[PDB]
Amino acid sequence: LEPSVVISLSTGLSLVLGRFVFFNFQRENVAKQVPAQNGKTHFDAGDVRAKEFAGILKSNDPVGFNIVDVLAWGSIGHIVAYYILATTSNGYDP
Amino acid sequence: ELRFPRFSQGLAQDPTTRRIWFGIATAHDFESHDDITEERLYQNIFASHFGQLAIIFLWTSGNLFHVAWQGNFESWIQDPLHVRPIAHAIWDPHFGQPAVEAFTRGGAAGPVNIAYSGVYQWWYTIGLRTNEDLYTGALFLLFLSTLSLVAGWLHLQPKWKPSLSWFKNAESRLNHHLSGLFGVSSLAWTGHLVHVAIPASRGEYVRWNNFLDVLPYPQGLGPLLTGQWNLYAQNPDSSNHLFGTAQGAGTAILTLLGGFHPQTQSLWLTDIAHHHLAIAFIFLIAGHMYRTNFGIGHSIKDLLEAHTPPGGRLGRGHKGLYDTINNSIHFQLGLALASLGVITSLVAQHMYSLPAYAFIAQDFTTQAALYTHHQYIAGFIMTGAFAHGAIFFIRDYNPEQNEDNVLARMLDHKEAIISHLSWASLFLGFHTLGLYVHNDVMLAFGTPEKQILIEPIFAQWIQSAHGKTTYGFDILLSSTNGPAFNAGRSLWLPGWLNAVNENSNSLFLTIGPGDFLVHHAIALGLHTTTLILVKGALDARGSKLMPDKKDFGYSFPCDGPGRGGTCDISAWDAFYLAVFWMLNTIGWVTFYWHWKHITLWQGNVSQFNESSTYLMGWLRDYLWLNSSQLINGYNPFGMNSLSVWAWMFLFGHLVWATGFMFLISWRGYWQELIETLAWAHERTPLANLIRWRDKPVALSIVQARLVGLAHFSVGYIFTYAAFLIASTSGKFG
Amino acid sequence: SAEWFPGQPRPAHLDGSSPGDFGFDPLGLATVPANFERFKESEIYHCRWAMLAVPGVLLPEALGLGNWVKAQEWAAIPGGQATYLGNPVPWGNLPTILAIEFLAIAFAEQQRTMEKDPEKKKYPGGAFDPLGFSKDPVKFEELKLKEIKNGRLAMLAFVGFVVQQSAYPGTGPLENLGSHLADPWHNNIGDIVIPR
Amino acid sequence: MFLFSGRGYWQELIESIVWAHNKLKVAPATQPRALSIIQGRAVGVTHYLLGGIATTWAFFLARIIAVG
Amino acid sequence: SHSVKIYDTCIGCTQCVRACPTDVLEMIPWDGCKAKQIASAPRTEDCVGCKRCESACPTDFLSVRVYLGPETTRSMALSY
Amino acid sequence: DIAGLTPCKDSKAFAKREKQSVKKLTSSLKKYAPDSAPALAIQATIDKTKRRFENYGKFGLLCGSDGLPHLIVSGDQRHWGEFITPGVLFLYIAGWIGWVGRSYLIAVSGEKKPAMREIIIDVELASKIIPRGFIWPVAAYREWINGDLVVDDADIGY
Ligand code: CLA
Ligand code: CLA
Ligand code: CLA
Ligand code: CLA
Ligand SMILES: CC1=C(/C=C/C(C)=C/C=C/C(C)=C/C=C/C=C(C)/C=C/C=C(C)/C=C/C2=C(C)CCCC2(C)C)C(C)(C)CCC1
Ligand SMILES: CC1=C(/C=C/C(C)=C/C=C/C(C)=C/C=C/C=C(C)/C=C/C=C(C)/C=C/C2=C(C)CCCC2(C)C)C(C)(C)CCC1
Ligand SMILES: CCCCCCCCCCCCO[C@H]1O[C@H](CO)[C@@H](O[C@H]2O[C@H](CO)[C@@H](O)[C@H](O)[C@H]2O)[C@H](O)[C@H]1O
Repeated sequence: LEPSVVISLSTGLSLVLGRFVFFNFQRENVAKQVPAQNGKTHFDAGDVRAKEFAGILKSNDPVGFNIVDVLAWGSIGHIVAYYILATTSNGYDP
Repeated sequence: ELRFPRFSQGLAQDPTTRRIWFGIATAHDFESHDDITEERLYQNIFASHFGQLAIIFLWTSGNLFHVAWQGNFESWIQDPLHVRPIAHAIWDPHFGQPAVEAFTRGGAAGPVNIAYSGVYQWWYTIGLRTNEDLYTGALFLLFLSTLSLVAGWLHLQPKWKPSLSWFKNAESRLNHHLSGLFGVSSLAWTGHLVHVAIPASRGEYVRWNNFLDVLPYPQGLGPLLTGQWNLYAQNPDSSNHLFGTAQGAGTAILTLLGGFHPQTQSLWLTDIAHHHLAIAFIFLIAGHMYRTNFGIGHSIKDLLEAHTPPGGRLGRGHKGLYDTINNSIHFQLGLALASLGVITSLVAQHMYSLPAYAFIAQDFTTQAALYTHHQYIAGFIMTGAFAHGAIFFIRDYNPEQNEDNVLARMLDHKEAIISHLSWASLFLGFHTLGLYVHNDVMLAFGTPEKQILIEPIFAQWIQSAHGKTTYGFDILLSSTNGPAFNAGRSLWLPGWLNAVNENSNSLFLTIGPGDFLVHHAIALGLHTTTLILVKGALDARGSKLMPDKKDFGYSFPCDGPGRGGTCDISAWDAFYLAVFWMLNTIGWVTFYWHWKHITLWQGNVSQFNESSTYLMGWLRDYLWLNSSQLINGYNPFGMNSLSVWAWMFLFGHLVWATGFMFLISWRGYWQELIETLAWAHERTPLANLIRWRDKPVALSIVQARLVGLAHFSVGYIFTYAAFLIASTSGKFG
Repeated sequence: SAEWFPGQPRPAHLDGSSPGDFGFDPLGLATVPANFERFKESEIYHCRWAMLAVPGVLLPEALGLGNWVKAQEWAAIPGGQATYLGNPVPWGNLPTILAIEFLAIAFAEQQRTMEKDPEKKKYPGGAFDPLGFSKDPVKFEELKLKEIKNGRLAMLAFVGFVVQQSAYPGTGPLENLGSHLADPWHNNIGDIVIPR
Repeated sequence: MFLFSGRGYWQELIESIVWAHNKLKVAPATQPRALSIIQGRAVGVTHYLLGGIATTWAFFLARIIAVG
Repeated sequence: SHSVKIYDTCIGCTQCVRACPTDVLEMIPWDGCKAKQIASAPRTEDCVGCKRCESACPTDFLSVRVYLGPETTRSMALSY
Repeated sequence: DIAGLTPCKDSKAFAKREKQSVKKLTSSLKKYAPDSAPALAIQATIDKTKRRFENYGKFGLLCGSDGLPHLIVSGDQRHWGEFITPGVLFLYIAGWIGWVGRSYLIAVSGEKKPAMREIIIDVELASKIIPRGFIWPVAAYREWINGDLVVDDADIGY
């Protein structure tokens, strides 16, 4: 009913789920999925614009939580918040 | 690099006229050019795509400029049901005075052409109102067309050429094209609808000089940020609204009404806005699936390598398909062309039943033209898909790296596949032709009560499920007390049900036994065309009659008269045979559409319902009856405005027939004849002082097949277009 | 031979010393042992939930509180408020019910699959066997058999509940039993099987 | 159909159909073959002439009997 | 000019050499078959691409193969 | 009734069509002597027409707004005489023909030149195989069970 509370609560719950619940499964499935072409990654094959950025990925968090993860779970938080905030006044939607 | 063509030494040393023809025909086959590498192929393709964009922008800008300069858009805006829009002026010095008088129409001061493309309705629905707006649009498109050429020139210089590994980054391209090209474009168009077109449909004029001050909504973006989105729907337009005016206007921008606008007989604008907003959201979400540089995203190769049925019935599954697809451009072109053909047909089917442009539903000739045009384009695209798919098997397919996956097993059970397709075609042909002939005989002997008339019960049942009440079925949306009826009872069911049960529009037309028969004929066409193309593709690499076919390439004349004779054995020839069946099938589809609608618009449905069950009905009541005006465009007593169409009609019949000459008579007859003419010229005084420099020869075998099929297709199209336009516009305008 | 079908040969991959093996596998879905172990675990997990659910379907209907289907109706009413034993639930709001359930159950079920021991995967110890009954392996296996049997019998009963609910909308499980006891020779499955 | 095409396509199709007949023990000893090139041309011109001439025959006879 | 190739399934029957209308082929000694000879194609600049040689060959599949290539005055059989 | 259709025994358009056809026949009948052969032929045609309309009416067919009978093939048990029973008859006869053809081909393939027996039929042999199509559904089923109907994929070749 109050957006400034609903959005904060939804974002907090999504971040908690990301950092403490599904962290291991995501970080172990990611290691097995690296795009490649003819047995070599895109940057190894010659694409100079396919280099993986290194500055933004490092973090001092104990488990490796970073900014990209922050944005990935924060987006889910805002989307779910505005889903609940819309089917309250009058919304008959899935 | 010696002479034309510079890209082929084999053609450049040819001393005959064959050098010129073939030089034109292989210009855009970059893979076959001398000393070509993999990287230059991609770079040249990129430049050519920029060229296509420049040409498209020029075409659209020309349309806008000519309409603004010589049209009656402003006059048409005020009386859209009785004024005929103007395409462009006519300046022909061959004209006589009666033609000058006859072609002066639409309120113009000179002879003109009437437009049937529907651009007036389209441009009026999106908020354009004056000739100045059209001029600015044409100039802007002229700027974009120049931008395309400049970019194409720039990306072809050594400093600015992308590398080969750039063109093969599949995940990044998919992300950018899903998120940005589809979703963000939809967002921008929704913004245009909210800021410009919807206000224009209420008497408010927003342009580039005042759009900042005016608010699209009285309460602004407050409801969006706070989440009270339902405020954007609560005051929709009235049922007595006049489209260009403020009488009955509302204030909503996003609705879920359904049905049609009672005056314009088209979809509500707020529904289109909400639609594009939701679609934009879906694409924006879809575009985050794949991994580029940030440690998140799926991998396509790893997705393919995993989905393998553990029972072993699909061999090794999808293992190895990533490289097979990503290293072959023909595979990619085939997938893209197939998808585009399917959606071209879907566009054609959905634009006649659910019109989106104001006052276009009443313009019968325009609707007919659009449906026919897009169905023929779809047919050509569908044939091309299988053509480039067959090219894949010869040029790029590598057996060793596809061992025991689905693609190899397709080649493994080709006999079973082809035989079952043949059985389906035989069954449909035998029993459909038999029923038609039985009904014809019953009509001839004067006993119409002995016909075989099968009611299309399944389709009527589905129509009842969608809300139609004609057939007395009580199921789903046609029932009053059910979960499906209750769930949508307040959202969109009222307008939808009002639209479906109105029998003046073309939303779920009433159907009968004639519809049953013609639908099974259309199914026959689809199955047989697919048989021809699939047999071409799967036998491309070889068969029992020619086990080493892949060494000879995609297109070659034959393998000689030995082993029984081998005429028309290549895959190119299978494509050539399939194009005829494609034209046949699309002809059946468009004939059926046109006759059903022409009897709908005259208020005489029983004519179709009774004459369509036997073939003499089609010949007499559709073809013969609807030609009478067309063939009187000019006669011994004078001419009228249909004369051009009448002329075009005959033009078509000519080109068609000329094609027969190339298809029936073959090369050896013509070469012997040509030798005699060469002898005659070399022996004639006052004329042997002139010499040829390319030795004349008869056309090649494959070239003749191509030229004959081209004359056939051009004649086909021009004849039907003349008949359709003349027959409809003579009755309705 | 096969115990489920007397006079029938046993499957090649079956006939092992499993808790509940009767040689029944017509489709041969258990050829790979790595799939077979996870199928055993999945069977145990379905069995336990069905056994726990049967009383939860039979008790409220028998206490005159509404059948298992009508208890979900208040969630479809916009002003619907939950009730438990006739006492309204203050926090019966749908969003928090749908939120905390997901949030708690996700963690509770994510914890259980981090275990790597396959034998301990099906049957853990610690805080799940407070009284303790694994002291005797023979009686342990006997109890395992007597658990899997009742679990299969409970899954059958739940599927029967669903089908009988679909056959008679608006009714409950024990209502059908009462109707059957009222007219045994006239109220049976014959009417649905042979429809009028 | 006979005039516009060639026999290699049709023999290739017959191979697939013969596979299916072999599957069920009904492949004839008299091995099926497509028509020779000359026979294709002959069948084509024969059916073209028969159809055209008969069309005109029916047209003439109905017209002159009804109106004459 | 067309390309003509001979494969080692040849039985040295000599029918292809007799069938050629412009003298492209000839027989040479060999030790791989019972006839102790094999075909050869030393004069392919005079080939017209008629494929009579393929029509004459008895082995399955063929032992002489013709691939049509770039056209010349000789290969188009032009007398003018 | 079904799909908004009307039974032909209660359709006004059906009776109108019958009356129109009978009147058209009677107009021709009124051109000849009562005892001449053409008059008798026309009278026989009229009686046949009346019988046809009566039988269509009383066999339970349905008629549309045009006044012509329509067939129902969705499975409804009130119309099995329209498609299902004749379909069973068609399948039985077709199975008989195919079964006797296959059995002749199998019985004749064991000779020195089987093709000679395909352009010249051995009527003595065929007259012993023709009556056996009477029970083709049983024979084909038993042959399918024992694996004698189909050839394995590995064995298929010229
Ligand atoms: C967000 C970034 C972005 C964007 C906007 C584009 C845009 C484009 N790229 Mg891509 N590209 C990108 C990033 C991007 N790219 C990246 C990062 C890479 C490197 C990995 C590439 C690599 C790349 C290559 C190699 C090529 C392109 C090409 C193209 C063009 C495709 C042709 C076209 O115009 O289709 C237009 C398509 C649409 C508007 C969407 C389809 C809409 C369908 C048909 C439905 C329509 C529905 C609608 C209601 C109908 C209205 C009809 C109207 C009359 C009313 C297009 C301009 C091609 C090209 O032509 O380049 C010049 C090309 O060859 N791109
Ligand atoms: C996005 C679309 C697309 C693209 C990029 C390509 C690209 C390519 N195609 Mg593919 N193709 C497409 C669509 C496409 N195709 C479609 C829709 C079809 C089905 C009709 C085909 C069918 C096809 C075939 C059958 C073949 C190709 C081939 C080719 C290559 C070019 C050949 C060339 O230079 O022709 C040069 C162009 C011409 C000679 C012009 C031909 C014009 C025809 C005859 C009709 C012209 C009539 C004219 C308009 C009359 C006007 C009269 C007036 C009074 C109105 C190239 C790889 C060839 C290939 O790769 O071979 C290995 C090849 O053989 N394509
Ligand atoms: C009107 C012209 C016409 C007709 C009727 C056909 C018919 C057929 N074509 Mg052909 N075709 C045509 C034009 C036509 N084609 C043209 C112009 C082309 C472009 C070159 C092609 C190219 C083409 C290809 C490439 C293929 C076909 C195929 C087929 C078959 C499709 C399946 C089918 O309907 O089986 C039902 C059969 C029929 C409707 C044929 C007529 C049967 C008659 C009516 C039976 C009764 C005969 C009567 C008792 C005999 C009395 C005469 C005498 C004894 C006194 C069928 C035999 C496909 C095929 O072979 O599929 C298996 C196929 O692959 N056609
Ligand atoms: C979902 C629950 C479930 C699961 C995962 C299993 C799994 C297993 N069972 Mg168990 N079983 C179950 C339910 C289940 N069972 C029920 C309800 C009964 C009583 C009827 C039994 C009775 C039973 C016996 C008697 C035996 C097993 C055995 C097995 C093992 C080998 C068979 C196999 O591979 O199954 C894998 C199963 C699946 C992958 C599920 C496939 C489901 C399909 C796709 C749809 C089924 C729809 C259903 C038939 C609809 C009608 C239901 C209605 C009749 C009630 C395996 C560990 C054998 C064994 O050796 O155990 C150690 C053995 O002897 N089961
Ligand atoms: C614990 C901790 C900490 C803290 C942290 C934090 C506090 C964080 C936060 C975070 C956050 C807080 C995040 C967020 C994010 C977000 C996002 C990412 C969002 C997104 C969004 C979106 C995307 C949207 C969209 C949209 C629109 C635009 C419109 C309407 C619709 C929608 C809504 C859909 C620290 C550091 C001290 C360290 C220690 C520990
Ligand atoms: C040869 C070849 C090729 C080609 C291919 C092709 C050309 C294909 C095509 C294909 C096609 C052309 C297909 C199509 C399909 C379709 C489909 C599959 C559809 C579906 C649908 C659906 C499923 C729907 C549903 C529904 C409905 C109806 C209603 C509403 C709801 C829903 C949505 C559910 C390639 C390139 C690969 C390469 C290799 C070789
Ligand atoms: C209706 C719902 C009612 C819920 C009631 C509350 C249930 C709470 C259960 C909490 C269980 C916590 O689990 C706690 O004991 C388990 C068993 O010793 C430990 O688990 C550990 O021991 C297991 C048994 O030897 C082995 O598989 C492993 O060594 C390890 O998983 C957990 O590391 C510990 O955290």
